[PDB]
Amino acid sequence: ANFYVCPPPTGATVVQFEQPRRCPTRPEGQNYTEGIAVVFK
Amino acid sequence: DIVLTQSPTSLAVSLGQRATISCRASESVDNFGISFMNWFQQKPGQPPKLLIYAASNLGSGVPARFSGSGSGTDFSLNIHPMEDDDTAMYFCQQSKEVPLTFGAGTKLELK
Amino acid sequence: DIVLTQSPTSLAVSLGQRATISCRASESVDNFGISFMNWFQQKPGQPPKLLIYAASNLGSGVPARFSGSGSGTDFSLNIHPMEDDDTAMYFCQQSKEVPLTFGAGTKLELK
Amino acid sequence: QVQLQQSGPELVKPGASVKLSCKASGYSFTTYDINWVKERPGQGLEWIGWIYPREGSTNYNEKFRGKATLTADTSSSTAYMELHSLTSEDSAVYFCATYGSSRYYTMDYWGQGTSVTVSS
Amino acid sequence: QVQLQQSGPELVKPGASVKLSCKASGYSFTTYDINWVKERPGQGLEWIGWIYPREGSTNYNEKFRGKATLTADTSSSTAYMELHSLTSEDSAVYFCATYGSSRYYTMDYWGQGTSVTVSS
Amino acid sequence: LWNEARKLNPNAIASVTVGRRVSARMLGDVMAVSTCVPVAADNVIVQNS
Amino acid sequence: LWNEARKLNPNAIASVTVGRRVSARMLGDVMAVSTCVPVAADNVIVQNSMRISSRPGACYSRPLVSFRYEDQGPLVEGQLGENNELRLTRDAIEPCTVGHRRYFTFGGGYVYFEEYAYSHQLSRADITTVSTFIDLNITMLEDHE
Repeated sequence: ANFYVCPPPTGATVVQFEQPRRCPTRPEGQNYTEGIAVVFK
Repeated sequence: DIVLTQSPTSLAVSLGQRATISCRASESVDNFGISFMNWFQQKPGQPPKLLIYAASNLGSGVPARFSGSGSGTDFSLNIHPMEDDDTAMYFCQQSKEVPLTFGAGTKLELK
Repeated sequence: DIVLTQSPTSLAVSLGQRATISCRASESVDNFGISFMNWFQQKPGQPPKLLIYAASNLGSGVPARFSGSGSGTDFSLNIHPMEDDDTAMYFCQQSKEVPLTFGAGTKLELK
Repeated sequence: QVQLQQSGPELVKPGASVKLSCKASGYSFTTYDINWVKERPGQGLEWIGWIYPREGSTNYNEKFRGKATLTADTSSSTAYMELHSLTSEDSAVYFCATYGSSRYYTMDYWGQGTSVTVSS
Repeated sequence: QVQLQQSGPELVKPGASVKLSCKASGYSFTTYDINWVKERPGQGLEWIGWIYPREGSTNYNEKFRGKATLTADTSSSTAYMELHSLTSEDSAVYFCATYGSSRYYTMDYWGQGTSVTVSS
Repeated sequence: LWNEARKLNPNAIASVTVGRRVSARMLGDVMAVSTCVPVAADNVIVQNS
Repeated sequence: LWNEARKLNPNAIASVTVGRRVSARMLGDVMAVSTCVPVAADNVIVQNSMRISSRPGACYSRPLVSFRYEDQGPLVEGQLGENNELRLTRDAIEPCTVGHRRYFTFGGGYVYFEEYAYSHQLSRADITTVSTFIDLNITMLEDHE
């Protein structure tokens, strides 16, 4: 509910879009060794 | 070359009414959708000043009484009202090709 | 119909300098913002060859010394430098409406 | 590589009828219009019509209603002329042309031409 | 604020050679073309050429091949004229002009002018 | 898509991305921004025609 | 939105979607792609002026570049594009404009131009950066014993 008056821009202020990010890949995934186990108490 | 002709070689006009001249380019002077036609007024003894560039845009530091029109080969200069400040010498010229030329010239004075 | 006129019916020109002819279409031949004007050169005894299509695009297999310009009804052919290979017969023609016609023709030779 | 063969010169009696041929080669004959252009040295070169090989449809220049007629043989990859009532002035060169190199449809491929003559 | 100084009037013998100067001020001299325009009251005002100060490249009006010559001194921020074989009719005013205010490149800044005369 | 939009209507994209109503225009491959002065709603009148 | 964009700038959308820099153009409702030949950064030279001295008021809207495919290949003229793309045809011409300031992507940074004349190269970080991305700071449930 507020108007705006936009003067034409000048080369004084310049902005750019951030380049694509390289954020993490999936973790390797914990390596499991299937086995036959008999736990003792 | 581009030759420029102005139908009034001289044109006496009274104050306050319409003032009109024409400019012929003998061929297209329009590029990029822009008519590279420019209008100059030269008070005698001092260098010419820009009035209208691109055949429609008012030159800076110029009253809105000046007004221009035209496209292709025909271009016109419209003034209203005309005042003593317009009793000068006027040139229409183009800036399309390298040997850019000038109009023959129009003279505006009082009747 | 669209009638085409070329201001030089013949034009003797020396080697190495500017060579210029003109083509008039008697009305608009521009569609889709494209001037459907085409320029042909016909060495005598062998079929004509395309030089410029759409009034500004160089025909394939043609040296850049050929250059074309124009829009609306006025169209021009510019050559620089002109060589013996240009001592030929030249036609400007349009492809706007169905009974597409050809120019009267321009002859370029040596002075 | 795109070539437009044509028949040789014709010596004819005036008022007869002839058949010029345009053997197209180097491209799919049905995919481009075949234009025919009249060439007499006295007058400027004159377009008489063109024919669409794929549909067989054709449009003629108006003045050539019955004087000229176009057919096309896709099997032979050849467009044909059917000239009729050959006046003395009809003796002229006739060029068969088509499209194919320039970006817009323009007559940029041509035959060697055919000089038809009528005399006695 | 953008000013184009020029040399004063020149009284010359016909057939000699002179050197007109255009001292540019108020902007970076190398960033805009310097146009030179011929002004004799009898004829319409005539463009003779322009010079690009940054590269030193220049294009002349065709008829002014050897009669006129342009140089530029970026250090002095000054473009120079080199007139040669000054005919009697060459006596005229010469304006040096540049761009800078109108949106498109147009001659909207001008010097006071220089009236060159040749006589005896 | 954001590159294409900023080519289309640079004002809106710049206003969204920077975080405030700003006038913008492309300078090739970068945007030039300039903050816009707010105006009170009651200080705006529409001509009827 | 992707359909509209591919209609707008098919090169960029095709390059993103296919997964490699490829030239593209629409063939109606499909795209025709063709892989672009990479060019070494050191084999690219920018002409200082975008002016066209042969004609008034006409300026190259995008800097001219001379380049060679190989370290010893013939010097080939061309014009810069977007995302470091080199166009083989110098055709992007626009009317010359006063106050002409432009930054063009060139290698890893920009090549600032003023009045259709080379000014200097800029590092990528020399220009303030605004993010169209939306941060989703998803950290991970740590191991607990």
